[PDB]
Amino acid sequence: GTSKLKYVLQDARFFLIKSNNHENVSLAKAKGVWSTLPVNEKKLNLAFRSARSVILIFSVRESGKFQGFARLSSESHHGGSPIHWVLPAGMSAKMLGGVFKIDWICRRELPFTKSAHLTNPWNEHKPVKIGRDGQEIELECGTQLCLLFPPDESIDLYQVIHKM
Ligand SMILES: Cc1[nH]c(=O)nc(-c2ccccc2)c1[N+](=O)[O-]
Repeated sequence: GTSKLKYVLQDARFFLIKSNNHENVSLAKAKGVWSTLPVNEKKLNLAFRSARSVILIFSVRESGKFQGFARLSSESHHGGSPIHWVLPAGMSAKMLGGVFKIDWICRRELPFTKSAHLTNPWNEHKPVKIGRDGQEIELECGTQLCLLFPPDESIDLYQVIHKM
């Protein structure tokens, strides 16, 4: 069912993560990590101290879908094992901030066609699929969007709850 999920999402904060390629989301799903540019890193560290759960919702551009969502389990840190992100043209790994540890809650995809009824008050009430990398999603919109995903029966939320 969906009860433990609703418990994890209670009073959470939600951020949209836009990636240019599937490889970076695959690395994030395998390694339980994400790294963002410093502008977003500062927002996510502030958010992590501010709320009981901070949720990242991932979408690969041109895919027409979200690829899943995850919960920050740490503030960002530096000096860990290198991660071979696939960067946009002209970019270098040094442009990134630190690395956040994340616990995946759903590794399943959700097509944008299923979230067309959801708009984000923090982005001019544009459909929730629309937003820059790092756009915050308001609480109610973010909760309903997460509840739309197919349940990921491979994940035990008992473990996630046991870090809140
Ligand atoms: C994974 C990730 N996350 C992020 O917030 N930003 C980027 C990016 C964008 C331009 C230059 C360097 C990085 C990457 N990336 O590996 O392409």
